[PDB]
Amino acid sequence: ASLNLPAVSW
Amino acid sequence: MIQRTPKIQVYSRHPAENGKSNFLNCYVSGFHPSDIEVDLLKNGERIEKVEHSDLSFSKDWSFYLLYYTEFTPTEKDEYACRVNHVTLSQPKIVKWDRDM
Amino acid sequence: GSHSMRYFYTAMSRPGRGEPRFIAVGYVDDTQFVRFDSDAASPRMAPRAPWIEQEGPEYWDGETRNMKASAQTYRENLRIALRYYNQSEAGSHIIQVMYGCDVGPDGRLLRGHNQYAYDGKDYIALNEDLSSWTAADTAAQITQRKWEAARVAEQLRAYLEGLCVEWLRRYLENGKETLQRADPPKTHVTHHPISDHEATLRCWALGFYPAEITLTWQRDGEDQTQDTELVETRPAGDRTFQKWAAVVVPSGEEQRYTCHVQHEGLPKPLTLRWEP
Amino acid sequence: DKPFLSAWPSAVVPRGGHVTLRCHYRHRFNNFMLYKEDRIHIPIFHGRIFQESFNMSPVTTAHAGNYTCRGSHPHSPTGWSAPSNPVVIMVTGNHRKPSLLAHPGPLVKSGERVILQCWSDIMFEHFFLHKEGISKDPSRLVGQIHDGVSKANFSIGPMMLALAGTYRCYGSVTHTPYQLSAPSDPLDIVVTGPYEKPSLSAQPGPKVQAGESVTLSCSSRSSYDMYHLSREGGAHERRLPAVRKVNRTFQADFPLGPATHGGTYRCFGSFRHSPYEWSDPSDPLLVSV
Ligand SMILES: *[C@@H]1O[C@H](CO)[C@@H](O)[C@H](O)[C@H]1NC(C)=O
Ligand SMILES: *[C@@H]1O[C@H](CO)[C@@H](O)[C@H](O)[C@H]1NC(C)=O
Ligand SMILES: *[C@@H]1O[C@H](CO)[C@@H](O)[C@H](O)[C@H]1NC(C)=O
Repeated sequence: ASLNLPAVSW
Repeated sequence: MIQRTPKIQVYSRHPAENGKSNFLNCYVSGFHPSDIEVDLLKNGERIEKVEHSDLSFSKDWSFYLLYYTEFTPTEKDEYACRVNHVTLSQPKIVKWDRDM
Repeated sequence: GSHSMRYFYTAMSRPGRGEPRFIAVGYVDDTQFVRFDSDAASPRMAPRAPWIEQEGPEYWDGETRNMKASAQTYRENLRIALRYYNQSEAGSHIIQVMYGCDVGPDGRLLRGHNQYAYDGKDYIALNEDLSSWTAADTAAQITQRKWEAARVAEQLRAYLEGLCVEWLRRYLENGKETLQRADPPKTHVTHHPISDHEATLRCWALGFYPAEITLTWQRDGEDQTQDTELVETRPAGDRTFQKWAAVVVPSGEEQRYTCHVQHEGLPKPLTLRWEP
Repeated sequence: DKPFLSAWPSAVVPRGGHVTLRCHYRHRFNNFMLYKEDRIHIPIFHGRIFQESFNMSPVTTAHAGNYTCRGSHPHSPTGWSAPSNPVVIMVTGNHRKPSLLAHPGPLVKSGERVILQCWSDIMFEHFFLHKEGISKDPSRLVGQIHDGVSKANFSIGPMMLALAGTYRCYGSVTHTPYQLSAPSDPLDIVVTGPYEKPSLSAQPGPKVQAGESVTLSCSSRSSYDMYHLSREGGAHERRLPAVRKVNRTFQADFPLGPATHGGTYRCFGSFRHSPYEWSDPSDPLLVSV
């Protein structure tokens, strides 16, 4: 299952 | 940005037998950026209903795609894969070789 | 044996040619099992190997929801990249992402990975300790500052130690009879003259899984790794792989040459020779 | 098959401005015709074949409309491709501007939601909310009518950096729906969190009077490139770059000034090239004169 990174930007 | 030209390989899924169903593959790899045009050709004519795998890439970030179609080889018919890419000034034709 | 799970993201801007596009694929070892493409009519995470198709709707809806959010995030990351490098809004650019985990035969984590690229070059990478970053340039140093202040490594680490390994173990069990059963290569040697005094010997390996393989030519037992032509391992289309190795030999000296093949699916390594 | 039509640099364009329509088809940008929505197969300008991108400049209200293109396909029943995606050119500056406000306010914690309310004493049939930028599509809502004003509530969220930035709204009237008012005054919508909050402090301290000095220091172990000092009331959005000190903290000292009046202060850190993304707020501080 894929990684869930809510709200993380470069 | 630095750009990278595709490597190409044209081959069948199984050992080719005249008059037997098979799959004709054109494997493009090592290229960047990702936009690329790949055609399978039969007697110089573009084959309709060629499929390709989903875009992915290698550890060095260069992309790779497999294009493929179902085909019944005959002695008379000549297959090739045509590839065009920003790094390529003109399209590149790689012929299928049953003798390799 | 040991195994791996990987997700690869490709986000691309293409001004004037389409809307920004997000492509995600998931792999267990050499076997792709999911895809998401934002250019589809109704984007969804979709099965690409038969052994994931019997996962319930809660799985697909969770994956799709996350992929839509990631597509939105990386569309914004393409814009942020333009400002960090002072590039025009007219050009086309590409962000690439990889993350995943390697497990041992006991199913426990051996290491985690997370790396980012921009326009084909290393951008930023999570170090082996899974708690610190390595930045490739001053633009990427901006992202590193932000990710430190937001403690993004702790989030990667929590995924790499937990869900990543638990799901990989679940997937390997789901696809046990194709993921954990090495298919050995079918081999043969062919011969073609290049003149009246030399000839090509080509050693072939077909139909094997997984892709890792060693093809080597020896002449009287000495490795010819300098005079050997090796072709990149290539997919057959049915989840097996193909490869060959070729060496040029003086006519009449063919019997001095042996091709050696090593693969997980072979109980012992094979020595082959060309037979007229 | 289907070309890709696009407007550059923006489909929402002021009168007197400029926008170009490109029609990308068969790896080329030339030889195409244009079509407005109502006359679905009456090509515009008496069937003009645009041999390159079509630059509308200066934009007039007559440029406003809902467009498709067709690329030249010289071996086919009609000799032209299928219709493209539709691009709507919206021309602004044709009515008095409406007003835009945020409820509860323009600083939105990451993951939360905010309502942007557009309203006017003019009876606008629709309202458009547009985030400033390149190739940004507007949101439309019909205007409710009540108390002698028309108004619309745009819900924005879950807040991420993509939803942050400078927003404007616009009204349109019944019979010219692609003709937009002048833009509302702009609203900066800032996302806060999850970057760690800095510390606020005063030098020499939070109590002062007369022509004496009062400097506020915003400080953090995290490597913020800038700080933002914010006193309740909205009359100070003061921003200063950070300096790294020997102890490895990042700091900026804000000298208040000769007529400081005081109030409750907070500060936020932010990073280079991202002015709409702020850290969590520091604990509050009250200064007294
Ligand atoms: C523009 O016209 C297209 C048909 O070409 C239609 O699908 C779309 O809803 C129209 N958009 C607006 C804003 O009227
Ligand atoms: C819009 O939001 C405001 C403020 O949050 C609220 O008072 C109002 O009821 C909402 N709806 C309309 C139609 O104004
Ligand atoms: C670090 O040093 C600066 C310079 O005087 C000072 O203002 C700040 O309070 C110090 N912070 C810490 C945590 O020691």
